[PDB]
Amino acid sequence: VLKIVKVYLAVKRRIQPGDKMAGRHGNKGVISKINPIEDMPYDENGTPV
Amino acid sequence: EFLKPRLVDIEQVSSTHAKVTLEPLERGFGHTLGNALRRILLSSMPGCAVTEVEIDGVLHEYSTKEGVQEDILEILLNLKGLAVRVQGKDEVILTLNKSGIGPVTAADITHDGDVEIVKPQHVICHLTDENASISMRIKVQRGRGYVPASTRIHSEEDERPIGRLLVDACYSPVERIAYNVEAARVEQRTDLDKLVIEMETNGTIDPEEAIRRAATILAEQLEAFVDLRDV
Repeated sequence: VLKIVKVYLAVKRRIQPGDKMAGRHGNKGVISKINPIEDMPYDENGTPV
Repeated sequence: EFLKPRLVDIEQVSSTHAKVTLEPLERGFGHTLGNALRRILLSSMPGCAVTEVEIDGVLHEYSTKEGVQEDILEILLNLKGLAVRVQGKDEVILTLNKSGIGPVTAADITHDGDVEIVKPQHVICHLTDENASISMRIKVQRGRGYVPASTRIHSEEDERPIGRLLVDACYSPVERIAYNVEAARVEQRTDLDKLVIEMETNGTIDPEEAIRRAATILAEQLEAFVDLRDV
């Protein structure tokens, strides 16, 4: 082998429907839908979950 | 034989926090208008935000400058939060130039007429070297909603300059909206209600203009409904 050239690509992957998320206690799940902020439930103060 | 709501006093507790009142609301329309307005405000308010950045000595988002401690990526993350008010033009080019040791805050932006920097104390970076100097040019656009880089990548349109750093655009000034309908004792009536909409924003949109535009959009859709072709 005369010589070698290595190239590193970096890619920013954002979360999207179908990815797997979990908690620390063994609860799992697949992200099914991304809802708009307005649709999500909100307490009296107005903060959405 | 009806009543009709009149826009009344608009108290301003802080620069960001605001209460808007509507006194003479008929029974039953309290919740309807409250919710309709909440939806329109949270969804459709137009705002301006930074779309891309060019810094001099940096090839790509992942490199690092001498004499700064934040990474370039964190610098973009700080710029994403920058709250700015543009008046006339759609795309403005702001210039930030600072040297010497100190925290580069938002106040140091070159002061243009048409652009208002709402929170001048907002920090951007920290220099750590006497001869370290940062210069940058931030391009700010107007838009609605939320547009990420990756979708706009389809329309690259000669992104050829490797110095370009794309930022996700959150084109929306309103952070939070809540409303309360409470009994509005009108001097000659038994059961009337007043709506109080308290809204928290980043301090760019004024309450009156927000409410007016929201009512405009809803009225426009209702106009679309009034006529029915049946043809």
